[PDB]
Amino acid sequence: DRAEVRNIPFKLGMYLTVGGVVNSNATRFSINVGESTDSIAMHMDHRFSYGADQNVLVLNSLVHNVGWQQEERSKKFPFTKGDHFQTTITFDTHTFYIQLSNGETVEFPNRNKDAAFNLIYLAGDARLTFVRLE
Amino acid sequence: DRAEVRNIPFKLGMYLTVGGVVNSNATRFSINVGESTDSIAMHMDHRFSYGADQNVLVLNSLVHNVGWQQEERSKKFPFTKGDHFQTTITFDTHTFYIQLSNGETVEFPNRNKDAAFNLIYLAGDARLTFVRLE
Ligand SMILES: OC[C@H]1O[C@@H](O[C@H]2[C@H](O)[C@@H](O)[C@H](O)O[C@@H]2CO)[C@H](O)[C@@H](O)[C@H]1O
Ligand SMILES: OC[C@H]1O[C@@H](O[C@H]2[C@H](O)[C@@H](O)[C@H](O)O[C@@H]2CO)[C@H](O)[C@@H](O)[C@H]1O
Repeated sequence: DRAEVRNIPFKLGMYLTVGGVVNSNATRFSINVGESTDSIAMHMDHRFSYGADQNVLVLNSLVHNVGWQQEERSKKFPFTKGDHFQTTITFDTHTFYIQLSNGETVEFPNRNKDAAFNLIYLAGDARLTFVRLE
Repeated sequence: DRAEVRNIPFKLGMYLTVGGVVNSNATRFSINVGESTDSIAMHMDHRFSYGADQNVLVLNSLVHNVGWQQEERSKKFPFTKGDHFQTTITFDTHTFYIQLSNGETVEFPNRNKDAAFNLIYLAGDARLTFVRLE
């Protein structure tokens, strides 16, 4: 089903590194950090072709029983279908710090000021091959 | 609920390191590698007090809709309630190689000759604090 790391707290000051492979013919895949599939503090969607979006990163938060908040977009897109990627995430109470495979970074606000997350998962057209959370 | 890493394949030649903390007043906790909570290729139970078992490791496999197979027991028990532990596991098609916090090792047969596992989880009276699967 989806690839997930559950109930191993991702706390302030820890680093999460995930590696994986994008499917050949991928439309989009996302990495999600939050509490559940309906409560996501940092959604990072990688869009190869989705609606009018082609080769863009879209970041947002999802509030339980409320929905998606304000999207932030980045044009940094070092991803190729069929190829590996590696992403590292850390955060403090104000900011998620994301580092992409090529060393470029994206920052996204920690909107709820959360200090720990109990669910990390990947969804969509990719698979994970390794994880370090420490 | 339980701490789990799901659908990030633990394959032949990868290493899994988990760290955690044993509950004060723990009865037992286990680390489990398999396919589901009813299909476990390597169950490693840490028994502080369970029936007549006190400070013993018990290893076994669980077959779906069939049950527990032949138990193997070890007397190596460098664990203290309320304290941290660290365990590393690797395997080939014949053997699971487990290394405990103090450097001692335990080996347990890979009874189904499996080459990849899609579920790693901890159950019982402990919690996980970090994981590396690579
Ligand atoms: O914001 C993340 C969220 O986006 C949804 O798609 C949006 C799309 O980004 C936007 O440009 C359009 O106007 O509305 C769509 C629907 O809200 C995705 O459907 C969702 O999965 C998230 O990725
Ligand atoms: O073998 C692992 C399995 O053990 C069960 O407990 C056993 C116990 O080890 C044995 O000495 C006794 O005779 O029978 C019990 C029931 O089969 C646990 O209940 C189970 O959770 C596993 O840990």
